[PDB]
Amino acid sequence: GGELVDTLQFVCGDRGFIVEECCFRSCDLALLET
Amino acid sequence: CGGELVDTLQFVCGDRGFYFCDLALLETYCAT
Amino acid sequence: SETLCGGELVDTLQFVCGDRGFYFSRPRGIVEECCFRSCDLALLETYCAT
Amino acid sequence: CPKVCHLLEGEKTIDSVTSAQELRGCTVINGSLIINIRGGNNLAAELEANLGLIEEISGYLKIRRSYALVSLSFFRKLRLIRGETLEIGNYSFYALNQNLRQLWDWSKHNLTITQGKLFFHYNPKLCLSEIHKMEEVSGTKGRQERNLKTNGDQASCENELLKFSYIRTSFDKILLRWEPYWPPDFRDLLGFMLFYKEAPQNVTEFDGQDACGSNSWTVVDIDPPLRSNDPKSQNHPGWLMRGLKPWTQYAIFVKTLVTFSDERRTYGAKSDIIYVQTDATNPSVPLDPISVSNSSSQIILKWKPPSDPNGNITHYLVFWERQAELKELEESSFRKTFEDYLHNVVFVPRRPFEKVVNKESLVISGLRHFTGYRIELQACNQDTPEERCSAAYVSARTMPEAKADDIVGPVTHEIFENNVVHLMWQEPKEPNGLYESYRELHLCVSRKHFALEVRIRATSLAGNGSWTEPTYFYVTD
Amino acid sequence: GHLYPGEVCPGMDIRNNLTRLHELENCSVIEGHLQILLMFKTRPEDFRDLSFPKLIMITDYLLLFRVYGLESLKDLFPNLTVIRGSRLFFNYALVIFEMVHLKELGLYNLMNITRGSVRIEKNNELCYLATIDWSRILDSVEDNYIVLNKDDNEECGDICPGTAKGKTNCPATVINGQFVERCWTHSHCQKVCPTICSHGCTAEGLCCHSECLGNCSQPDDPTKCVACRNFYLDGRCVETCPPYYHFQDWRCVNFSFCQDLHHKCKNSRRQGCHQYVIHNNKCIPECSGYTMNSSNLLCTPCLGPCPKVCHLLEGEKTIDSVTSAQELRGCVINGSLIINIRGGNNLAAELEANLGLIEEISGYLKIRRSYALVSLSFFRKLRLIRGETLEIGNYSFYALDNQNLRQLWDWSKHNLTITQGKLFFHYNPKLCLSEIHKMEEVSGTKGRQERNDIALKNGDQASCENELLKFSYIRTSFDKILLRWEPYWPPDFRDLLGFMLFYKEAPYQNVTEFDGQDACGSNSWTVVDIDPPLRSNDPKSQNHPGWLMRGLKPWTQYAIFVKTLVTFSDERRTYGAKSDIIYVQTDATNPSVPLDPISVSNSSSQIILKWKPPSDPNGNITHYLVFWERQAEDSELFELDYCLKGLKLPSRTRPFEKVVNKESLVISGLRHFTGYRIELQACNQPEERCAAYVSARTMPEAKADDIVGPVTHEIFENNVVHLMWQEPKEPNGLIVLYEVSYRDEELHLCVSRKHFALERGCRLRGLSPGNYSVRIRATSLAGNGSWTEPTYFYVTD
Repeated sequence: GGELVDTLQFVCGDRGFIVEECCFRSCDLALLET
Repeated sequence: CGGELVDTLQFVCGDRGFYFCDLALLETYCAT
Repeated sequence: SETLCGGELVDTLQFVCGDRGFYFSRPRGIVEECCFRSCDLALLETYCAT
Repeated sequence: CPKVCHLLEGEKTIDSVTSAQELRGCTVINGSLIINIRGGNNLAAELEANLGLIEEISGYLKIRRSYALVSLSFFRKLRLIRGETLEIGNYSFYALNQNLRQLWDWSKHNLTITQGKLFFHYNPKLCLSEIHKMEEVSGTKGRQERNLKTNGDQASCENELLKFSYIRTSFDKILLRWEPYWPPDFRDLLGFMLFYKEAPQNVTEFDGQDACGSNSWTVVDIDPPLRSNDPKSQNHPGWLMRGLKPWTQYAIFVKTLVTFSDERRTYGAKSDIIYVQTDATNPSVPLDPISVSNSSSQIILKWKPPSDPNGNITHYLVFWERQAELKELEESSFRKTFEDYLHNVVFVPRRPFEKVVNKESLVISGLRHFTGYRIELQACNQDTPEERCSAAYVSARTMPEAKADDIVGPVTHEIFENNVVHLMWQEPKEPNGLYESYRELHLCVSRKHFALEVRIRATSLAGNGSWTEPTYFYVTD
Repeated sequence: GHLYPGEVCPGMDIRNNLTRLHELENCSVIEGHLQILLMFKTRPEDFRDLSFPKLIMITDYLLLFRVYGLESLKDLFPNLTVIRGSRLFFNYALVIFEMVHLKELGLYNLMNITRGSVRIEKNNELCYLATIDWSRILDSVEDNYIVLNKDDNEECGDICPGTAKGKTNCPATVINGQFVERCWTHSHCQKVCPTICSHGCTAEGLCCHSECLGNCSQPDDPTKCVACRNFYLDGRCVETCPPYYHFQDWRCVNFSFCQDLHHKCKNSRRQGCHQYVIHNNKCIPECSGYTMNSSNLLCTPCLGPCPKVCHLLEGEKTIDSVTSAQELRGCVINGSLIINIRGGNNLAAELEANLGLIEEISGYLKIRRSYALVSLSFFRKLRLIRGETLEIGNYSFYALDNQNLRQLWDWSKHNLTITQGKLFFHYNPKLCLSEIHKMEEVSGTKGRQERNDIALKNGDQASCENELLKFSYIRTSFDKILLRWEPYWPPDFRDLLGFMLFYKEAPYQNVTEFDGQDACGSNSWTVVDIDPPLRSNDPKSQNHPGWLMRGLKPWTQYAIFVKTLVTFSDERRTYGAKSDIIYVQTDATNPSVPLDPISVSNSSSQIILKWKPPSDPNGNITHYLVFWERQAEDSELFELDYCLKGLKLPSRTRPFEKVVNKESLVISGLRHFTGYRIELQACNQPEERCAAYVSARTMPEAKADDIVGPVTHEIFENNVVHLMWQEPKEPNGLIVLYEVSYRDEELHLCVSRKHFALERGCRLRGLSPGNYSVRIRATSLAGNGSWTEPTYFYVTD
C-alpha cells in the first residue's frame, strides 16, 4: 500500500525512479534501491 | 482472613474438630 | 539404612554412641562415607570413644 | 479444505509475526521453510493461527537457532512431508534451538517421511529420550537412514512419578495430597511446584508456551513437608487451591524442584495430568434484564444467560409483584556444602410466578391494564425439589390503550337561575392510569374538586385524548 | 599485668559433657580456636552457675554446635572483646550452628572481629539478631551469613532497654531508613564509639589510646587498654615490637621463648609441633629464599633456589574456602589443585594473598563450579603447570561450569607453560573464545598435537566482539529509520552469516551495552536478522549493508547498536564486530486528538471547560488552541407556535486564541440560556503543526427574568382592555409563552409567540364587570418564576 511508496521514496531520495516482491514477501533495502 | 478462617477450617478437618495460610500449616489446628 | 545426610546423621550417630562421647584428638570425611554412600552400624560405632 | 500452496524459490524464512501470514491456510507446500524465530510475544497461538493448518510439506524442513520455540506442538497438524534431496547430506528435517522442549505428543499422531536423514545438534533443553520416540514414530526409523552430547544436557529425564494420594473438592477450593518423594539425600529437594490450568480433556504440558513468557500454566511453589522422625510414616505433601471457578474442570500436575549435583545427578519426578471438577453452587446472575410492554395486558422481557452458571443451567424462575401507584540453587548448595564441611571435620573415627424452562424470555399472562410491576429473576442448576437458586430486580409497566381513558359518556351543561350553571361529568371507569376547554379557553380540574359536584379532553397521564365535541347552549342572561 | 591479668592457653575442644569446660577459668587469651559442641544431655540448670569472665580475646575463632541446655552466652563470655581471625573456620571467625535452646546471643563486650565473617545459622529459638549492628563489629559488613534462626519468622520480639523506656542510654544506630536502638539483650545495649575514635572509648565516650583496641579503662593511655591493636607487650599496646620479636602477630617474645619451642619440637616429634625459627624480626614456625637456618634461630638467604615445596596429602587438594587456601601460604605444589569455591561471596583478595606466591604446579589444575570466581589472575605468579599427573583424559587445565569466570590472565603481561596434557573448556558462559585461543598460543599447546577439547558455543551470554561497525548514513522519519553501517567481512566472506541489529526504547543516554541475554520484550533488545550484503567486487562498486527499521513511535529515543554474526571454528578467527551504542530519535509529528472535553456552568458569565492531554502527543506537548463558536439559535424556534394542539412545550439543553499548559479555560462575555459549540486541539509546536468537539449549554438566566413591561390595561371598550407585554431580551428571548389569566382561580390562556408581537395580539376577550386580576408568566425555557405581580382592577364594562 501507501507504505510502499513512502518507504521507496525514502530509499531513492533525490534519485528518480514489485508488489509481488515486497508485499506478498519479505522486503529488504538491498532490493528497493534497484 | 475473613470467612476463610472458618470455611477452610471446616473443609480440611471437618471430621477431626478444631482447636485454636496453607494446607501444611493449618492442618494442625484440628483436634485429631 | 540407606543414607543419613544432614541432621539425620547427627541424630542417628548420637543414638549409636549413647553415653559414650564422640572421639576427637587434634593433630575421607564421614559425610563421604554415610551420605554419598550406604551406611551401616558397624562403621558408625568407630566415631564413639570406647 | 485443500489449499495447494507454492512459493518463489520454495524457501521462506518465517519470522515471529511478519511473514507468518503468508502460509495462512496453505498445505502440501511446494517449497521449504526455515522458521527462524528468536523474539516476539504470543508466538504459539499466532503461529497456530497462521501455520497451525499445514498438513504436508515438500522439499525439506529446517528449524535453525529459534530461541523462543519451546515445542513444535503448533506444528502438530503437520503429519507428512514429500521428502527429497533439498538439503546438504540429503537431510529432510533439520534442527539446530536454545529452549526447545518437545517436538510433538508422540502418543497422538504418526509422521510420514519420504526419505532422507535427520539433523539434531545443540538442543540443550530437548530430552534425548524424546528424540528416541521421534525415531520410532517417524517413517525413518532405523534401517533406512542414519541420524548425543549436545542436546538435553540442560534438561532432566525425570524417571519417577508422583501419585495424587488424596483429592477433595469444594465450591471454590480443591485439596491435593500426593505421596512424598525424597532424593537420595533429602536436602536436594528445594520443594514442589504445582501447575494448574482451566481445561474445558486433552491438554499437555507444553501447549501454549514460549520462552518469551506467555506460559498458560499457573504455577505455585510448595516447600517440603516437615520431615518426620519415623522413616516409614511421613507427612504427605499437600496444597489447597483457592479462588477457583465452580463446576469447572481443572487440569493439574506437579513437578519436583531438585538441586543439581556434580556426580550422578538425581532426577526429579512428575505426576500425571489429572482433571478435577469443582463442585456445583447456586448461580447468582440473571443479569441484564430488559423489558417492554407488548400491550396493556401483554408484558414481555428478556434476560442474559448467567455469567456464573456454577452448574448445568436448569429452569429459570420469574416473579412479578404489582407495585401499583540459579542464585537460589547456588545459595542452597552453599548451605549444603557448609553443613557437609562442618560434619566432615567435627567427627573423627578412632405469589404469582412462573417456571421458564429453556429460553431467557417470557410474556406474562393478561394482567392489569397500565400498572407497573416489580419483577424478580432467579437462575437455577437443580430441578430436584431441593433446588438451589439465589434475585435481580427490574421494573416495568403495561402500555395504555388511551381509548378507555376518554369519557365517551355523560357530559352536558346543566342550566339554572340566571348566570347559574354546572357541567356534570362522568369519571372514566377502569382507566389506564386531572383534566382541563371552552369559549379556545383553558382550565384545570383535579381530584380535589370532583367531591364538590364547551369541550373536554379528559386525560392527564396521557395527552391528546379525544376532545369532546362542543356542547352549545344559549347565554345565561 | 593490668591489661591481661590471666594466662594464655592454646585452643580448646569441649565435648560430650561440660565437666572438661573447667579450663577457661583462668585464661584471658586463647592462641587458637574454641570449639564447644555435642553435649546433648546438658540442661540449662547445669549452666545456671558457670561463667568465664577472664576471657577477653580469641585469636582464631569461636564455634558452638549442638550445645544443649544453655540459653545465652551473656553469662558465659561477658568479657570477650576481640576475635582476631588469624585462622578461620570456612571464611568464618564466629559460628553458631544448631544451638537448640539458645535464645539470645549475649557477647555484649564484643566490639571488633579483625578478620573473617560471622555465620549464625539454624538456631531454632534464637533472637536478638536484628538488634546488633555488625558494621561496627566487623570492619567489613558484607559476606555475613545469618539465616534460618527463629528471628527470621514467628515475629520474634526484642526489647532494647533504656531508650525505649525514655531513659535513653541505649545508642541509636543506622538503618537505610529506619534507624533504631540496638542491643544484645533486654538489659545490655551495644556500645557505639564516636567516629573520631577502631580504637576504644570510655564510658563517657572519650577516645582511648591509638594502640588500644575495643575498650580501655581510661582514655589516651598506652597502658590500661583491654585489647591491643598490632602487638601487645607487658601491659601496654605497641605499634611494633621493640628490640623482642613478633610472635603469632599478637604479642612480643624474647629469644629464649622461641628457643624453648624449637627445643621442645626437636625433642618430641609429636606431629603437632614446629621447628620455630626467627626471620625478619619475627618468630615463625617456618621461615622461601631463606630456607637454611644455622645454629641460631635466624634464617638466612639461600644460595641457589630453595622454593619450600609443599606436599599434598593423597596428591589432590580441594580449595573450597579461605581455610583451605590459607593452608598453602608461602608455598611449588607437589600435587593437583581443584578449585571449587561455591557461593555468591567473592574472595579473590584472600586467594591472591595465600595462593599468589605459587610459581609452579606438578599436577593438573582443575576449576569446577566456581560461581563468583571472576578471574584467575589471583594466581599472580603461577608460570608452569607441569602436568606430571593428569585429569582422566590427559588434561592439564580443566575448566567446567564457571558461571562468572571472565579472564584467565592478562596475557599481555603474563607467561605460562604446560609441559603435557590437553586443555578442556566446557560450559563456562562468560569466558570469551579469544582468551582461550590466546592461552592455546601462550601455553605451548599449539606447539604439539593440539586436539584440545574447547567446546564451541564457552562465551555464550558474553560479548566477544573485537571490531567496530560505523554508521555511515542515517535518516530520521517520524516512524522509520534508515540505517547504513559500513561494510565488513572476515578473511573469508563465506564465514559471514549476516547482521543482527538490536534496538529498544531508551529515554535516556545511559544504557547498558549488550552482554548476551534473553529475548523477552519487557527489557531485551528487539532483534531483526539481516542477510549479508551482496558480494560482487571491490567495495567501490559494492554498496554498504543497511536496514530500514519501521513501525516506531515518533519523537522517542532509541539505541540501535549493531553486531555481526559469523560461523565459529577452531581454524578461524575474527570473532565478530559491534558498533557503538549510538542513540537516535524518530521525528515528531502532529499530536493526537485531545482527551475528555468537559463542560460545566460554574460562573454565570461564561462556560467553564476542562480537558485532558492527547492520548499520544507525538511530541513534547507544549501548546493548546481552543475555538468557542457562538452558535445561533435554531430556525423554527423564532416562529413555531407551541399553542398548537399536541405540540409539546419547548425546552433546551473570530475571538479564538491559544492557551498555555493550563488545561482549563474560561472566557468573558456570553448570553443567558446559552452555551454553544466548542472545538479544540493540541500542539507539540508559527508553523502551528497542531480539533476535538464538545457542545454544552451553560447557566440559564441565572436570575429571575420577571421582566417588567406595559402590563397596564386601558378600557376603551369590552374586549378592548389594552393589556400588553414586552419582549424579554436579556435571556436568549425564546419565550415559550406569556400566561394570560382572567381571574375563579386564574382561568388562563396561552399567547402566540409572534402574533402577539404583531400588535399586542392574542389579548383576552369578553370580560365581565367586576374585579379582575392576572400575573403574567413571561416564561423562558425554564420558566420557574416569570410571574408578574397579581395586579387587579375593577372592571366597569
